[PDB]
Amino acid sequence: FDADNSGTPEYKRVMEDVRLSLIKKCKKVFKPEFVNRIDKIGVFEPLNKKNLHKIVALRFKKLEKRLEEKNIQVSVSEKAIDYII
Amino acid sequence: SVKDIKKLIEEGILDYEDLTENELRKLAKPDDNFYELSPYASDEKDLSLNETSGLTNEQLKNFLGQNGTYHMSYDSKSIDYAKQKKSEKKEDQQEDDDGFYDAYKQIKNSYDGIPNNFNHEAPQLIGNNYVFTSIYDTKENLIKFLKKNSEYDLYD
Amino acid sequence: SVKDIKKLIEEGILDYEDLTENELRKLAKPDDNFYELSPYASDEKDLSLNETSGLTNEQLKNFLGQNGTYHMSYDSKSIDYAKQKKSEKKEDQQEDDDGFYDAYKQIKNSYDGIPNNFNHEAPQLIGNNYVFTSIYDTKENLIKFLKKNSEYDLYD
Amino acid sequence: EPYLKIGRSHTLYTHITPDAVPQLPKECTLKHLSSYMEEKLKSMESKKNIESGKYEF
Repeated sequence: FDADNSGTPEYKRVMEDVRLSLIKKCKKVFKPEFVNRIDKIGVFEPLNKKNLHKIVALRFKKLEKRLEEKNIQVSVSEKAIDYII
Repeated sequence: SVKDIKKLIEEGILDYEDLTENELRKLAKPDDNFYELSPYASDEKDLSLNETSGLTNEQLKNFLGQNGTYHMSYDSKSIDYAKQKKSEKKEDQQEDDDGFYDAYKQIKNSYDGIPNNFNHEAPQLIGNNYVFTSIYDTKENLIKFLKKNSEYDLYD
Repeated sequence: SVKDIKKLIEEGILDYEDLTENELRKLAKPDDNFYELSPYASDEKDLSLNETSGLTNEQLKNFLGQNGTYHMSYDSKSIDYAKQKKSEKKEDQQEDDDGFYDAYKQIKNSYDGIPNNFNHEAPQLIGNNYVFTSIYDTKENLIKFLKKNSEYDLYD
Repeated sequence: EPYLKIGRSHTLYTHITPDAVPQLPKECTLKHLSSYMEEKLKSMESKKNIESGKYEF
């Protein structure tokens, strides 16, 4: 959780090992007939500040859209995003 | 002229050099929270006592004193015993917080003459007289005053 | 003329023989990351301390010294104790990958005068003066320079 | 071959100095092997994990 900003293969070794275990976990709980019927299964990664810099950025575009009755434009510095994070 | 008011004026207007002798004496005495009864202490995990410690062997100390071309000084039984019993406590330790959140607080208190779980105001000899500091009010700007300016001359 | 720029020119144009005395002195001093505070270390599994070690027996050392036509030197109690406690759990939970990738890294650091978990820049005496190397910048082309060329003459 | 001759050589152990011992060739010191393991895993190890999951034709 604490560090995901690395794109090292050490995460990819861990990322494959936890995906294969959830396949076994879905095979035991979620009735293994579902496993071969469902197509490609993707485990989402825990988010990091490299993704979260854009995730916070789209919200202020949504903040403009719900203020369209009020016409209050909001724009956020790149320094201001990291202080929010 | 009152103990509490002068430290509110130290940031604003007046410095530390212009105080009275009876004002420097009063500002180093403890506050009114001292003498007020409060019988409660918590977090009895102190770094002062070592649970791995043992008696003087008096045969090893005889052997280590003769310089004996030896290869190990300490006894290493009780300090491997504490390593073994730590293996099974669990992940419940949440290590390096006691390493960081609790080690560095208790080290800085030992620099101020404060015991580890001691939540009250503690003395330390600065020059010729004592200064009662605590965790909460460190009185660091007084310690800068009574060390630097009080090298040659005397203040009470 | 600056510490950081010269090692970018060592691959390109100029060799090691044409540097100034004050430039060879500066390139062997540690970088600016030294003196910068960073209080964190990890992976406290060092091959420096042996958990199987024990005191000098002083009766066995008396017995082994007289050459005694004996058949075993060491004590073998604590080194069979560590073998037994390894089998009680190793078979529970371990894939190794550490005998390979943590032994050979710490051995190569001990040839550079670096402790095992030490992430910073470490000295080693080459000839007459010291060279501060680390894990990250091994400064191997300087060690080739100050051993080979500095056999007979002096550099600082 | 050079090391075998010294064990047959009728010298006392007191006369066996570092000089009488020939130096190992550089492959045989741990330095080399140690530096071999700087290389042989570390670079080669991530070559196994690259090209693993791109899948494309």
